[PDB]
Amino acid sequence: DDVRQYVVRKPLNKEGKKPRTKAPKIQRLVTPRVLQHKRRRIALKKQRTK
RNA sequence: UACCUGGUUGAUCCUGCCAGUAGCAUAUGCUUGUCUCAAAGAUUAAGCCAUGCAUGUCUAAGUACGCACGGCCGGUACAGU
Repeated sequence: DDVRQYVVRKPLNKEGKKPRTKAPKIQRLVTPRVLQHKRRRIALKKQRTK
């Protein structure tokens, strides 16, 4: 399942500005950037053996 | 700049020390217009200390749900300060 969309949201209300909602940055999500760092980590091992 | 002078006797020649003469660095007295440098609670007590200051620190790159401030609307991890 997708871990996004199920994340809890916090509503903001005050007399001045418009309503808003907040949610946190997610800390173990395995995005494409995490996978890209894992690929270079093993490309450096191959270069040293050559 | 490798230098001496007064003082023992009625007078002389010596020994020998006292006093004078020049510099240096601590205190102290009288006196003082301009201008460039600049030592300064070591000496006695490593004695006793009111008050203030004398050591802090963030980048594109460890952790941002602070309505704290904010955008054109939306969290697509999640904007931005």
